[PDB]
Amino acid sequence: KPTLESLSADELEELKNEVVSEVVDKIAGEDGTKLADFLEPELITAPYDPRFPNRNQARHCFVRFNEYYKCLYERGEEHPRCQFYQKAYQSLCPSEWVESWQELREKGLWTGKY
Amino acid sequence: AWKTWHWNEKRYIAQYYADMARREAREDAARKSALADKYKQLEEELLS
Amino acid sequence: MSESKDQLKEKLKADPSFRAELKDRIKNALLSKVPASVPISYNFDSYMLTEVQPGQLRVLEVDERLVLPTNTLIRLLVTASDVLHSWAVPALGVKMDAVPGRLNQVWMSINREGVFYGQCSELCGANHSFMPIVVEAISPRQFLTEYVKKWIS
Amino acid sequence: TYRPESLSKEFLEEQAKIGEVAQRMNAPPVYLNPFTNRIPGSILGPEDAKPE
Amino acid sequence: SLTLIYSLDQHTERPGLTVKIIGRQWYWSYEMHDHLQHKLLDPDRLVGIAEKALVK
Amino acid sequence: AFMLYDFAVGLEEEHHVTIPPYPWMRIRRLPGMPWGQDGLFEGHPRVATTWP
Amino acid sequence: DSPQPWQLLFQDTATSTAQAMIDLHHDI
Ligand SMILES: [Mg+2]
Repeated sequence: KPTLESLSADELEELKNEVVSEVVDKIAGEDGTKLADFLEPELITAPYDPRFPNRNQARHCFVRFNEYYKCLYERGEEHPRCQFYQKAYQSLCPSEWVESWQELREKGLWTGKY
Repeated sequence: AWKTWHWNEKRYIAQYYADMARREAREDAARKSALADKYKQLEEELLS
Repeated sequence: MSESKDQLKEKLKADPSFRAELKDRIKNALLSKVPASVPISYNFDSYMLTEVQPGQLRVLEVDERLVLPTNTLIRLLVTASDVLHSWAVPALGVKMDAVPGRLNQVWMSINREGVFYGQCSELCGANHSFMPIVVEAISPRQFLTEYVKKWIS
Repeated sequence: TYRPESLSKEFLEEQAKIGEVAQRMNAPPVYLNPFTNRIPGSILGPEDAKPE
Repeated sequence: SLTLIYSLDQHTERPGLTVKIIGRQWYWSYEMHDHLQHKLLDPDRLVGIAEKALVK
Repeated sequence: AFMLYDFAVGLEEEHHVTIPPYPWMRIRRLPGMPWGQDGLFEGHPRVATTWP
Repeated sequence: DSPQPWQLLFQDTATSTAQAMIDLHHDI
């Protein structure tokens, strides 16, 4: 039997994973339906951009909407920064403004490079 | 006289918000007490 | 096999650094049981009540209120679609015009719960009198545990 | 040509029974204008008061 | 009065909600699109509870 | 001298650059113009009326 | 929160900013 004085690093890591999982499935659940008393909800909105200081915040909306598609073009589709930009413009822009902007993108009337 | 009336009204508002903070400190202590009770139950849940 | 599991528990007993590392692994595994982020989203309209009951105010009462938590920094983005309007709540000290094409931001934080009334304060047509505003303020724990569960799809 | 129904005496009596109380759809009702009617800061509304 | 004017911007905290208010003829429209995330409240006590559950 | 040169190099050059119908191009908040359909002094409209 | 019959001054407040505005008005 391979003891702790003879086990390698990967087998010890798997044994650590088994040891942790076999007890935290009893503590928290396999899905996590038991932590509802020990969970603190928090709401995430668009952060303050220092580049946009005025009370009119239409340019912040536009620049975030454009940074989303720039991120989508450059750094893939599932990069975390692109999701950050998407949630950032969704948090700021009215839905009518956004749907007008995709119909302008679909008609070909978007002046962005990408 | 006008500023005296204003200061009286501001005194009542300050006492109102102090009483509201006194009340609001009471539920959040009992919430953490119930959380500690559930922690003491989960403690013996994993020791029995 | 099984004694090596017991030997891992003995190394948990002996080495404090391995104990801290496996505690960190426990913390990593417990964060995996935490539910992921869900979006909260709504889009409703607020219309003046034509007929009111006792306990409701004529002209000022709506059918759908805006529900806001207390002791929270809230950004209000105000805009319009056709003409100029003004979103005025005199109890909360906010009165800013709704301009088509502009996105005017308001930072607001409410001290106490309650029901606050308002009207529109920019002339906008024949029915300028009949666009009232009602804001309902509740506690943040109620807001984050009960109200936002109405908008999870 | 139109006298509104919230100025009739039955509406006025039923409103005077309620007072300056606003209902809420997510919370218990609340006293309106707590400073000029001198409600204390421990009391938020009538139903949450529960008089001793 | 100048001091009250310059205090109208209160962005020195983490913002917690955004509400888009749209004025139409003749009614108001309210919008929101934020994200709700959950965090384990004081996890280190649970970390120690799991530690003393595994040590014996 | 340059203006008399310009009077003889006038409406002889041509432009075939059609412009896509952007929302800021060819505003028609009301139908047409008080004189007709196209703009005044506008021999050849340049904004795409097909769009494609 | 709501206006009252025969009212002279402002309505009651729920933000510190509105209170500060009323304080400035009374100072003037
Ligand atoms: Mg105006």
